[PDB]
Amino acid sequence: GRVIRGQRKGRGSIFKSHNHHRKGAAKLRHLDYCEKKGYIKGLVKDIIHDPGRGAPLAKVIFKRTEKYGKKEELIIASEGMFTGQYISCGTKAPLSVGNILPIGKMPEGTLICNLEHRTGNRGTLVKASGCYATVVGQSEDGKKTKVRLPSGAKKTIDAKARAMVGVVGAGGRIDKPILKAGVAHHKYRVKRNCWPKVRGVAMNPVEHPHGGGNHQHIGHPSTVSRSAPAGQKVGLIAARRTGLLRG
Amino acid sequence: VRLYKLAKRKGRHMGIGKRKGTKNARTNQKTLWIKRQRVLRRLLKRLRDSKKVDRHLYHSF
Amino acid sequence: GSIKRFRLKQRLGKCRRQNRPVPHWYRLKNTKRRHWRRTKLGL
Amino acid sequence: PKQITDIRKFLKISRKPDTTAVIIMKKKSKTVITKLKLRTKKYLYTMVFADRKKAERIENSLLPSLKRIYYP
Amino acid sequence: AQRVHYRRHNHYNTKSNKVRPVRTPGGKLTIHVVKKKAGKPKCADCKTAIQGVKALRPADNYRARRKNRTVARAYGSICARCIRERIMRAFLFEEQKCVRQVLKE
Amino acid sequence: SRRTKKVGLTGKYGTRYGSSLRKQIKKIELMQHAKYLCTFCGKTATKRTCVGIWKCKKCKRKVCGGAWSLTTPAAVAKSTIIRL
RNA sequence: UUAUCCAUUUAUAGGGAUGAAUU
RNA sequence: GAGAACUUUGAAGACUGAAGUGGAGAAGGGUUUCUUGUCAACUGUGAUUGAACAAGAGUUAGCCGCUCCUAAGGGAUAGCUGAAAAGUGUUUAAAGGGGUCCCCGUCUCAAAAGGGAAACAGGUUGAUAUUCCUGUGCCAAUAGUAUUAUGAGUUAGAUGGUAACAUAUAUAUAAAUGAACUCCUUUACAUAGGCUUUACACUCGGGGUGCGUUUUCUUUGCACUUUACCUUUAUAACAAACCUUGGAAUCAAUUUACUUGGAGAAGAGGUUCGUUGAACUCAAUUCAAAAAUUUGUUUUGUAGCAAUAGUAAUUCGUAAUUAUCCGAAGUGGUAAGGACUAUCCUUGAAAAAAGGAGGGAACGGCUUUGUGCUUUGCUACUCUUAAUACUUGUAUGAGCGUACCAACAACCGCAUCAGGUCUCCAAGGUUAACAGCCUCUGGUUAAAUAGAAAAAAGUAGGUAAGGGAAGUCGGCAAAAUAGAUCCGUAACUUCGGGAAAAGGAUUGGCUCUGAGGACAUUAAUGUUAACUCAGAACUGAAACGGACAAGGGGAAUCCGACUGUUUAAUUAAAACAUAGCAUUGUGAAAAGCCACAACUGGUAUUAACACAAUGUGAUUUCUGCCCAGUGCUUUG
RNA sequence: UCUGAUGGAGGAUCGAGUUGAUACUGACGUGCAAAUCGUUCAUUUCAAUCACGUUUAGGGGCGAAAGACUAAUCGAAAAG
Repeated sequence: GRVIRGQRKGRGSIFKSHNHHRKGAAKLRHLDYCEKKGYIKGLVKDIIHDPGRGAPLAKVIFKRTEKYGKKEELIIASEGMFTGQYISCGTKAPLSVGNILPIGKMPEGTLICNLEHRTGNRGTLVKASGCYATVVGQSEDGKKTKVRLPSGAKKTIDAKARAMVGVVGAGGRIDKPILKAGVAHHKYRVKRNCWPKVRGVAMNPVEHPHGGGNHQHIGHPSTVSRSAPAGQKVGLIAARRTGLLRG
Repeated sequence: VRLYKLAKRKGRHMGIGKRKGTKNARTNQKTLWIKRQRVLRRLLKRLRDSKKVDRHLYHSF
Repeated sequence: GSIKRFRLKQRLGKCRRQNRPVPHWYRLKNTKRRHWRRTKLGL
Repeated sequence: PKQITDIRKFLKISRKPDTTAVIIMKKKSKTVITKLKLRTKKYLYTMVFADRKKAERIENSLLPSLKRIYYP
Repeated sequence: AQRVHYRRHNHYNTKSNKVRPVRTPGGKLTIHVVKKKAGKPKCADCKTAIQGVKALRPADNYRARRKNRTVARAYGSICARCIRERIMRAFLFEEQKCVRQVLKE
Repeated sequence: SRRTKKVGLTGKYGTRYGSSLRKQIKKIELMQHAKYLCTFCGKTATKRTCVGIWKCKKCKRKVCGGAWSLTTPAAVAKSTIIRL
């Protein structure tokens, strides 16, 4: 037939992120001498909204140790921290809401956010609105620690990664149902152009494998193997099962 | 026009058969409320300034 | 357009110059002539 | 234009060599009023006089080295 | 009445091109474009407008006299309430450091 | 008087949308729009400003929080943190 | 650990016990 | 003019009816612009006209824009692929600025609607005007030295106020040390809602001018009676913020609306910003009261720019004189500003450039010892504006656009085609009204033709006795009220509505009654303003939302939950989409989906309340059984 | 709990304008026109409308999806 809408998506023509009003990549303060050998405390001068994500962003002030003057950074805000609160990063810092600590210090059963799956990437995991993670227990010899991610998997990360004590704010955003189409349109304004969905089965029989016929039915098994080519992966991709879940 | 407006001031064409705007269209109930509230509140201000009435009764009214 | 570039104005002058008819006394010894409305210069 | 009231200021600005021309108006108010105007590279300074006597004395007190103009 | 027309070559009513009509000694209604309004200087702490200083545009602020740009008390780009707060905070936290140091021994 | 029996704040939506989705939504905006107490001043004057930021009118000191609840069970882990 | 690959910053300290702070 | 229904002038009747064939502009057109001649062809009819033909003429900017900065972005530099054309654009980069070794750093282009240094009024010609003239300003820059002069500071940097802060008035408020290094601010931002202030517009009564009807009445009906930018323009007034004192519950002040308060309310006294740009005795002044310079009484002035300009009249050589250009108000029709409230799973851009601050590096002048430093001998000197002069290459102000049209025949539609084409201005009456309809300012009386007779037929309408859907596939076209006030309003229902349900009553003219405000005097007397409602008689061919403007309702079933979108030129739906429901894959750079010839890239400035692919389509109650078939997947 | 106010939310209602094309299967259909004219109709605080600039180039783009549109040409454009 022709190229499918599931194929044109990755070409980069109109699916580029609307980066015009984004206030800054969410990144945590990176390594230095002080972080690895003690506490360093800054303050949060302001907290703002980011049009793309849900969780707000904290504009954090810091002072360097080699050049006179300040630096600014944007952190993924966690719940219940206020403007003016002093935020401490490093190893020897006291564990409290909003602070930054290496994974080899806090006890088990403490909620956490902004993990770092490989040390130095300055913040990579658990950043969505209203989400958290929990450490299950450190290694007996150190150097390792397992954490239970929100999806429900136990991942092992070194002890020299960093994380934030507390929970990412803006929790339960999914509770309120969208009523009007306008809310959905406004929401998808500032992320992508993946909306509206448009059912595949009502497509013309040439721009989607699902379409065609006189009763708008799929006509062949919807599940498709993981080894399929680019234009074939369109259904329930290599489904392990179907139907309602049973725990 | 001037003769008709003089008759208008004398009140000769207020007929319902002549009105063609709604009750709220011909005069704003909101604006009439503003006028009423403003005149009575100014009266209360003059009352307190002359000290004819005490503050405790003033606030109640 | 009330706003024009220098080369465009000069080219319009050139075209108006071209629009001039053949002198009389030369004929004693044209066909490429446009009209302001019939043919558009396009430039 | 910049109206000036104090009279010693005007007598000072008259002596300034950068000034060229003076302007004398006469007009009927209700008698005659005058507005002594003075032209200089920066501005044009005017003065109102309800006193014909003061106008008469000041117009001749002004130095002769500058040119005089009357619009009417 | 009369009828008017734009004159400053930009015939749209964008918020940099608003109009205040006036009449002339010639007896005609002309058009003038009033300069766009500008914001006000604000304290760095409370983000609140501070007094003592004019609120012109860039060029007008440059042209303004030095007597219309600052309040003469230490900071001057900080509201008086905030500067007082900073001053006594500055003294007292230093003294707390001193007393903690002396009680350290 | 009491203009409506039970619809309340969701009467703005008119007759559209089902009751199982209007009674459901009404559970949350009632305690969203209502102002909340501020710890820093004790004045119940904290409103919402965006999806996750609350502001006290008196303090002019804003605090992050949940989508619509200033505090939530997922955010009452501060007790576990603070027992140390 | 050198090949190689990945990540990071201005490639800024060898390892253990709501104010500024530059000559 | 030989020629005139369609050239020109006058009379008359009309139209366009401020959403205009009116003014300006943009893109586009490119001399169609103006003048003098002009009829070979064209201007579908005539033609003396012309957007035709011929000959000349016409676009004046330090201030109107471009040029400047930056956006979604483009192009290119280093590297990397590719044989190359090319594709990538910091992915191992020794890659331009400043200070004085240190710090900073891809380049460039992209807006005639964003940000943006600087202008106004009158006059001016055949064709241009914020460009020319006259008059009055403003903006930017101004190299080195030497002279004067203006002002401050000192024997290396001011003051007053307890405070918010204020202070330099020289022609010109220019000068209140200040480096390296830094932190801010401005530039700089959504929508909705009402309130308030000012300006303009409109309207009203008086005064003065001129006009006009005047069988008949008419203190008459119409026009003019004006004042730009600039002077941190001065002040006054107001919305808010702040300061001082003051110290509250019998809670208090307050908005149309809620807002605020021991984190200090009210009262009282002040400070500022912003709105406006002469408000207010504002200015000096004539007169009285305070002392080695303050408060009360008056004159003048359109606060200056200002009348010398316009405008309207009147004389007079035919260029001048003449008198007026002022006591007051109401409407809300726009615009702008202000203070607020509400909404967002939407939070509503940046640099150019400028400002402020923390900080405290360097420090008079003349002469002199010695190796910029210590020194010895005297004290008037340090910074800034203005002008002048001399040396430096000539030491103020670059270039481009500027006529015309904006469709009515100057644009595209094969064309002088009823089509399409982007913004501002926006009068009176009637009225809810920027609707319709009529009129004033301006414009036109022209549309590829005119006179006559009026049949058939067509076509845009009217009207029809009695019947009232009997026609027809089908009440398709039309007819019925429709405005406003008042009365009343069911089944069902998600309790929000249905609902203007259904269904009724009133509706004109003239003459009256009542109610609805602000302002000042020692509870009482006066001054003065809207049209808004409620009622009343009297009257008419019983008619009065008199035209203009404006729902036909009801009983049901099927489909789709709704608002929305779509087959430009045969199908607007029951089709799609949407909110909701549910599934699957995915723990990150050794992952998912996808693009790419390879390098590489988007999702991603991303992280399971996220990304990608799906079917069903509010809500209610449900969502029964089969893993044999084919798929998909799990362990070896 | 019931009554009277103020208040002004709504992908709320009517409706000129803008945007479109429901019906008359009206006119013209050798037309004003290679899609127009009259009456009627739809929409108007938001999934809105327009303008300029800007990106996506053919076995491709783009599509609230009809085999639509991509210069009157589209079940594979146009020039050679």
